[PDB]
Amino acid sequence: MKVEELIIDGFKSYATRTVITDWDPQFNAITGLNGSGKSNILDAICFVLGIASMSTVRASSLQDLIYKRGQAGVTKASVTIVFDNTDKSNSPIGFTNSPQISVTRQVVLGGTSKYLINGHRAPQQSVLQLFQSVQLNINNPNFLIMQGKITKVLNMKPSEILSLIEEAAGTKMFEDRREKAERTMSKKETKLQENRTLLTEEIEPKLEKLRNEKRMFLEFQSTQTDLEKTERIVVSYEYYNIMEKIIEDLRDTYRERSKQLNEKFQELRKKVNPNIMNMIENVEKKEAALKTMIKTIEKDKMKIQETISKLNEYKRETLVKTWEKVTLDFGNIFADLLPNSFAKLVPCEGKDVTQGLEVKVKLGNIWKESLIELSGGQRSLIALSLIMALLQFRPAPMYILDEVDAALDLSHTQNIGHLIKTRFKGSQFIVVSLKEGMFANANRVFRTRFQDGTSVVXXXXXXXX
Amino acid sequence: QSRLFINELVLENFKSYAGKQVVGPFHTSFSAVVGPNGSGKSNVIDSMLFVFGFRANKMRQDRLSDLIHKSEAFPSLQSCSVAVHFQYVIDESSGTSRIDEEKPGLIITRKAFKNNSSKYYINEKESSYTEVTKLLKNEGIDLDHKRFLILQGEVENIAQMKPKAEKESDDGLLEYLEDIIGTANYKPLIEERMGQIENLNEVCLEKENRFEIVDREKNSLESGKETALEFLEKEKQLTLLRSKLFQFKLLQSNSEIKDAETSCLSEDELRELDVELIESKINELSYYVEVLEEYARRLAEFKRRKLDLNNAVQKRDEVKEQLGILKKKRFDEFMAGFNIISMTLKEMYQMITMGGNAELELVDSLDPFSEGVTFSVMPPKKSWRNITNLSGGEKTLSSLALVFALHKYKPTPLYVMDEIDAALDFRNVSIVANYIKERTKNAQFIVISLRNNMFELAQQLVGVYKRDNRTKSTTIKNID
Amino acid sequence: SLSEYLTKFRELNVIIDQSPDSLEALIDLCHSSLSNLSKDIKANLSSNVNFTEGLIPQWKRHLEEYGYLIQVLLTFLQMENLLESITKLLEINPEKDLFIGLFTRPLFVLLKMFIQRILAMCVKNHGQSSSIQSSLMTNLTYFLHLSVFNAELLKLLNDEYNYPQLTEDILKEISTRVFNAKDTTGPKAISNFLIKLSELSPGIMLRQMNLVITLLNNSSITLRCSVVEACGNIVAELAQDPQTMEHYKQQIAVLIELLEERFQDSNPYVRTKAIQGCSKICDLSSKFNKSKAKFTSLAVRSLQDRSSLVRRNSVKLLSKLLLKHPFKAIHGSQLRLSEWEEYLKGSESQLNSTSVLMKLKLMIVYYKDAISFIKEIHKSIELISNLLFNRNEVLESMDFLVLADAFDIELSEFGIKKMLHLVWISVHLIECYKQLFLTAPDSCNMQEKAAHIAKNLINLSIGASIADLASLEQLLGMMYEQKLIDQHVINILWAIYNSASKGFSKEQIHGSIIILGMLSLADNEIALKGLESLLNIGLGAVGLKDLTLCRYSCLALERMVPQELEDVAVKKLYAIIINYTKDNEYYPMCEQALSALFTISSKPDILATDLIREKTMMVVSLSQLLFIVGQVAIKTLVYLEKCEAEFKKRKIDKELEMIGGTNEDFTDAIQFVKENMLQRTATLCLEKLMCLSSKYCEKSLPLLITVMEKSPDPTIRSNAVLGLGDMAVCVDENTDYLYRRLHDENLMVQRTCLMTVTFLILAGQGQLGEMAKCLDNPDQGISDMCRLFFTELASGFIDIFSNLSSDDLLGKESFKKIIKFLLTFIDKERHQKQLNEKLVGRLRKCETQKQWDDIAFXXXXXXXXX
Repeated sequence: MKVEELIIDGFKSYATRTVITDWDPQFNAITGLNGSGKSNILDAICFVLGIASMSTVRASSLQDLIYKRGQAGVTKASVTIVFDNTDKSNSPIGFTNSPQISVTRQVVLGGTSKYLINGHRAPQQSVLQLFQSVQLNINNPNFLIMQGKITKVLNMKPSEILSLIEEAAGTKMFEDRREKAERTMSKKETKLQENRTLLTEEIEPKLEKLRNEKRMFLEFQSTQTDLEKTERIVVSYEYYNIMEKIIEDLRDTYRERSKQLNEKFQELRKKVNPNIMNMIENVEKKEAALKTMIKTIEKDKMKIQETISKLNEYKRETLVKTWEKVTLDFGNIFADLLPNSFAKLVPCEGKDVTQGLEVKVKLGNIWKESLIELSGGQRSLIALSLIMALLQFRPAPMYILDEVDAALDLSHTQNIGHLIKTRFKGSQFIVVSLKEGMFANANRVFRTRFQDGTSVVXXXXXXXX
Repeated sequence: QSRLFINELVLENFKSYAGKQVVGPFHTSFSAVVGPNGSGKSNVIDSMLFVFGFRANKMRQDRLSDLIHKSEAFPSLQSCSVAVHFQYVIDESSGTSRIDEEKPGLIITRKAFKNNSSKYYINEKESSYTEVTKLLKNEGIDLDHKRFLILQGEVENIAQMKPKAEKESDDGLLEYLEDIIGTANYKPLIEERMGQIENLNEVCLEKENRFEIVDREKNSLESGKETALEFLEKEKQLTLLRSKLFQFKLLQSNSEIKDAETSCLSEDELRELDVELIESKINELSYYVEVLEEYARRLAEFKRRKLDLNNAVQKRDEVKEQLGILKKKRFDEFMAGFNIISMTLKEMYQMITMGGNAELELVDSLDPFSEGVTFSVMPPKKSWRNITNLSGGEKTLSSLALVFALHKYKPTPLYVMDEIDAALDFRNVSIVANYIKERTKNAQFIVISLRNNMFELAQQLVGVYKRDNRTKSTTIKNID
Repeated sequence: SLSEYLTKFRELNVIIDQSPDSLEALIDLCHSSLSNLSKDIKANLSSNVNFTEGLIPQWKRHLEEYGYLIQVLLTFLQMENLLESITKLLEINPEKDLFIGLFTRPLFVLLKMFIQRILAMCVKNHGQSSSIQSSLMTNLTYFLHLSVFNAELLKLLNDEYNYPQLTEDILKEISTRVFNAKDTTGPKAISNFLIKLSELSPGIMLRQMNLVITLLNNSSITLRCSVVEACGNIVAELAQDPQTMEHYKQQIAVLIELLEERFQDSNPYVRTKAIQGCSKICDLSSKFNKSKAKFTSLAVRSLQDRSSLVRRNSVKLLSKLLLKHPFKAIHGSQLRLSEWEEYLKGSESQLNSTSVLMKLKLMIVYYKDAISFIKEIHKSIELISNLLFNRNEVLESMDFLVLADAFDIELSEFGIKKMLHLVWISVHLIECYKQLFLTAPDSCNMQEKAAHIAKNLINLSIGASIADLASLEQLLGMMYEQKLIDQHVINILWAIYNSASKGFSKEQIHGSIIILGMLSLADNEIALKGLESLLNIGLGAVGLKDLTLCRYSCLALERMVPQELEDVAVKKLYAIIINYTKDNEYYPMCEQALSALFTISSKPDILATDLIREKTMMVVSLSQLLFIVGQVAIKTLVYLEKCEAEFKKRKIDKELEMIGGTNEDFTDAIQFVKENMLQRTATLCLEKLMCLSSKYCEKSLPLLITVMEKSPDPTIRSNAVLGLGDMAVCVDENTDYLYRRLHDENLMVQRTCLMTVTFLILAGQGQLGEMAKCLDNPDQGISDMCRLFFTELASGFIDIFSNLSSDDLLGKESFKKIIKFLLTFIDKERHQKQLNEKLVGRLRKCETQKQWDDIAFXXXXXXXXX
């Protein structure tokens, strides 16, 4: 994406249509004394993006962003943004048909905001997903239109700001908080797990007694069958040895006594339970539930230690990786921007990378420890260098820098422009200078000035026996 | 019958009577000792109180060594001793004097030793206190109460005496009249008994009620136990009938033995004993079939416990009736003596004062032992007032009337006083003087006062005089 | 997730102050500056969203979880910030039902203008009247001190927001719900709620008066008091913003009828509350002719109640309606019965002899109303005067009849006489007497004021008997220490007395010296000075016309000591001593003159001898007066002997001239030969000689008893019984003889004998039977005196109970034994245990059982025996 066209009309300052073209695809410098006229562009852009978290952008009503609060003839504000979408990779899914994204933001009296994406309405969730597809969040160093006021906070800073800058690419505190919340949730669910185990332990004796009763009934049935077989064998023997009508219809005192005892036991141990199939089905279902519960318990028990080990390993690996990469990058940038110098990241006093690291700088040939020994211009320069080295973690096809050059020097601005033209190739950079008289090596210097209120550039017995 | 009386006193090395001091003989009818203010009469009353063992509450205990002569000229002497003599005298109708024993009756001495030692000697022979006080009580002189002593202390106590014994030590007017009538140590004992025995009766009645509840539960269980026993008896009868039927059936195919032998007249009774009804009864018994030791079980133990509880309740009622009878026999003679002494004090106040009326009355009207007895006085030309809101004169008048009523109730041959009628009108002094002179003849009295009308009627004048810090007594008659 | 959230019912600042999962994590972490900024940003973003109007579920879940956390925070417990945030989020405006439910119920459980703002900004719900009604019903049935606050809520719904729909809905749901009397502290809270509603805004509760009729017939007293106060406040507001409504006038009429019907309720609290309401609504700006007429006619008959506070409230009602009586058209502040009577007579005479017709008929009906009001106030004064004869009612009711007497009425002198007879606490009576009797108009001068006060005291002091005047002078001496009567009034009364020798046509000539001797009883220096004023009048030529003036002047001169015995005073007195017989008078004059001569003199003995020598020189009235003066002389001689004796004893006496100095000469050999108007003085002296050394008693007791038991004259019998009662102090036992004359044919003799009997028992003293028999006798004053004596001695009862149970066998009294027993059983004996068993031990008649059930004369023993 290359910003080569800008159309701003119907705003607090851009009341007339000003010809704004001839943009350089390598370096863009919009300078001049018209600070409000230049800031109105970023105001309109952030109003299109819906950002309302700035002391100069946040208003009580949406009518304030219109020309003279929409009470001086211009009762509506309509802007049109044309973003080049030749890069199909960075483009969102399902929107690669349009070669150029056209966003028409129109607001009228009343406070209603319009949404247009290539000629179609879109809710806030759709545009939020479209922004996330191009790496545009709310709590991230992205949304290049404005990064905040980190440059002023960068002055008189402890190692905490540097550690958070490193964690912006590291992102370890969020993981720690999420894992603490998950551990608390698991410790709370342990009570429900214990309740489930107690319920299963209370259910078990019922099925145990059911199995015992089923076994007793089976034993009684087997004894009754044995007694019946013995009685049938005795009747067959008596019939073969031999009033025969009763003997035909029916078909050793110890055997008779045993048969009577077995019959009495079967009569006294009936235990009628025709649902033995349902009982064994409930038993196997309980067994499956118990084995799945124990398998889940052991799974989470292993997962806890596995996640702990992975946390430690990833933490150490990312720590050494950043301590190498960002240190080398900062050293190279400090050597390229400031000639004959070298700044590095060193622990405070015999500390580790986990505790914190401070920046050791070199003014000429004199190693300086803290930033208090440096002038305000050098502090602003190192802040600009740090905010330029930080944006490489979240790359974007374009970038817009807004009023961070407080007291830069001439040769330092020349070196910055040379590094941007040489090292920062492939990125469309726009910069709005706060103080003039700098950046004399820019290929295109947009001299924006305030003018007309706008900006211009028997057989049985035998068988038995 | 004769009465005992004192003749003379002897002192040896007293605190105020140095050397041997022998008092003259006293009169048989009436005597009187007289001395100036602060002349040593306090020493005399202290010696009289020490003779009878009634130690005063002013000096500390075991300090009798002060009775020995302790002065500047004699800082240390040998020992102290006092001696009193007693003898018999007869009082006839006309004016005379008869004696049954010309020899002295008894001699009581009590010596003091500076190492805080004392001893009693009767008839110059050593003795203890119990034997001599029993001998004195047998002679009509009971040392249990200080009837012979009349002191302003009792006057000021009665003037502040509450109707009940509100103080832990000071006895009230009710207790005072209790000691008067002699039934003092009869009320607290029976009261403590009626308390403790009644509490025991209450707790044993609670135990008996618990036992009765247990017996009621046992009877509720027996209500079903008896039905179970009746069912068991019916089952036993049915089994006996079934055995008899089986024996008859076994005999026809040929209690228990008797029915078996009578089965197989025999054949007639076997074939005509309602065979169909017998089978029906057997079937009914078999259908009903498909306890005996309850009489010899805890049910009998529960009945025995209930009987024991009833006996305990009866014994509690009996001891309650006994306590009620014991407490009922008191108020009869209580009110009897109350009315008697009331009449005596009424007539005494009517004859002496000739105006007003003093009277003790119950604050209530029914229960004499409810709250207490108050004492009101109506002076002449006045109204009824309490004993606490009067002057000293009315107080001592009521006190002398009360002690005269007590003397008339219980006789006493000895009576001593010391400045009881001091600072009064001469009229009442003359009245009590002629009263003790004429109306009293069967006893001996000792009066100490400064009024003129006192010694004018005293038959025996015993004057004490203190010269050079040494006191001596001289006794003379009333000759003129 | 509304149902799930209803059933279940740092790093966060980097995203809240600068996604569904992130919002859920923040809500879980949040469950005071951070919370303050969070609620502020939430409130303003919600306001912006509502201003600018698929996005609703997120904000719904956010507001639900924020309400839940606010609820748990307020239940777990800086407060001003959260209350301001609640006011901000509530003015922004299904789930709203549960929203308002969980916003009001925890707030009601927790429970100062901030809370009022919270409760005001939460009633914006539309169609949710059932929920708020249920919540307020639970508040009234559970909370007590919050109900009144709910009333204030109705206030902010009545006039501040001007939405009559919700107000009338709440009113109808409150008036239609069923109420129970078994609720504890519930009816009281509801009564307080309605009272506050009527006190702050009674206009909206008036439109539904046709529905509150069910609440007007409540059985309890709290709701009745509340509703009578409510209608009182309603009629007050209706008469104050007259607004002249006819339907509201009909409502006023019907509620006034309800109050008239409820004025006779069987409860003192509701009666006093209705009295307070009618007193607060009678002083409004209206005429109410028939209303005030019926109010007065129903209050004049209900003043004779039986309770205490209702009586004083009724007297306050009468005073309030009297101080603002509408009868002020013609000659206001004047209620003369004669004036209204003569006006009515003139009108009715001119009627029998058309605007003039209307004017005369309205004047006639006005005079009729005036005469009815005057007869009503007269009869109410009569009832209150005969019932007043509790100290609060005595001290509060004085102002009413004082103001009544302030207006000239025909019952002025009679009313003053009744007031004086009633008054015998003290500070109130003396101050109203100083304000009324000692009044001083500013129009007149000092001399005119003194003359007016003199005329007042003359006309109020010359119309009474001896006893009431004695009590009045006692009360005056008890209030004379402030020196109210100045020197000018004393001078003017002395001048009036000096000019009285000669507007006094015999009705004030005596009254002047009466009030003179009446005021001289307060100070001694008043009678010591100005002796010549009484010398030439009381003892001068005026002393020969009327003897009452002589007696009163002798009283005045005798009160000097609380001239060096050389003036003509004693000479003039001795000159008046001369016989003035042949007249019914001269008895008390000499009776007091002899005392005035003896108690203060140089030597009364020589004067007494001179008198008894010059008097005996002399048809039977002469000897009668001689015996009288001799007896009184010997009595005063004994008195002076006693007084000199106690004076010599109090000097700071041989005791032979007082007790023994009674057997002197001047015996009575001539006084007793006349016995064995004529014999009256004979009996008097024969009974008075009983104090002479007490020997006359033992000499002639049977003779005097015989001549007194057969005395036909009742006055002589009363003299005998009073002398016998007095002789009990000076001592012989003459019992069983004075109790025989307790029942005589004359009532005065009985009164005198019972008075002496009740007097001797107090100081100077069985046979207590007749004192209980005379309880049910005629001459109700006797029964009242007997009851007062029976109640005065209760300062034992078993003795008199036994005496009565023993004397009940007299067989003389009938149908009065139970009455006497109930009369003597008023004062118990504090035990109730001994007499019970004493009666169970011996009981014969059925009256014993019936009066044991009644009060006194165990239960198991009584049931067994009977």
